[PDB]
Amino acid sequence: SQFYIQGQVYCDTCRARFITELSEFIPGAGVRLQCKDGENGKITFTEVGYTRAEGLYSMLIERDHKNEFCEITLLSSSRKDCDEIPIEGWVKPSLKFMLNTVNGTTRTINPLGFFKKEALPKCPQVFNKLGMYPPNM
Amino acid sequence: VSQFYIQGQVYCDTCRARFITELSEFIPGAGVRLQCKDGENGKITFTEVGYTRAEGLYSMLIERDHKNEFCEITLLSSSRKDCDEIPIEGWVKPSLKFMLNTVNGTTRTINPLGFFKKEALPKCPQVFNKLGMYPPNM
Ligand code: NI
Repeated sequence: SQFYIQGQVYCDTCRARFITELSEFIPGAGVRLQCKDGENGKITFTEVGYTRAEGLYSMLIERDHKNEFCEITLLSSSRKDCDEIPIEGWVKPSLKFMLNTVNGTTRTINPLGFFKKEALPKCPQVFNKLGMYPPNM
Repeated sequence: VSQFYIQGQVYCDTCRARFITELSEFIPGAGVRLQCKDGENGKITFTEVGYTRAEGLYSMLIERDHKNEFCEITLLSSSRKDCDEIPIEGWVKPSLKFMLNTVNGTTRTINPLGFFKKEALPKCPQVFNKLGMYPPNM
């Protein structure tokens, strides 16, 4: 009946703002789940979740907040070399989704990463394996 | 006059992962729309369109001088109908938001944009496990 949402928090090891073979996971990371409504454009509820092993965070949504606009936001990191939240120009990197499932099956959300201060030196090797021009904005 | 170029890449998200993987494939001839703004809610300073050459790489021209302008790059067209779906994040179309402060005669590289291939490919589950991550379904 309820909604099970799963997600992971990685340390963006290479400052790629996505997840590579060099990325590492963060347990004890801060994550905010927030939802809005259509009839008001307003809030509906807010819950804070924390990541366990493999950076997995989990949250159970009762169906009183059924099918509403929801976005996730990074809050805290267990790790000071990876304490920076990468902004995309002028916005915090949200992770928008809408609250729906069938057969009650868990919905796994895309991951979110914290930026490291010093990019690893083996990163040019990684972007080269994915054959992309390394981002430097 | 100044001349400042910002280039990105367009890839076919073969695994429908909303990020680029070892089995992603770039799209040459894809379409990209750039648009800058006075501010977060100001008026647009301009809007240009570029297309991707080899390796899905597109080069955008900034003929002017611009500082602290609110720009974002959006997907426009694909040259491959096997990979033409633009992914949705629940209710917004994705974009590359950045603030423009040009410097003459140089190039800045931004993050890639992906088109969704309708059928994932048969060992995409194995790439997610290479990365130690649970396969997303959003
Ligand atoms: Ni409630």
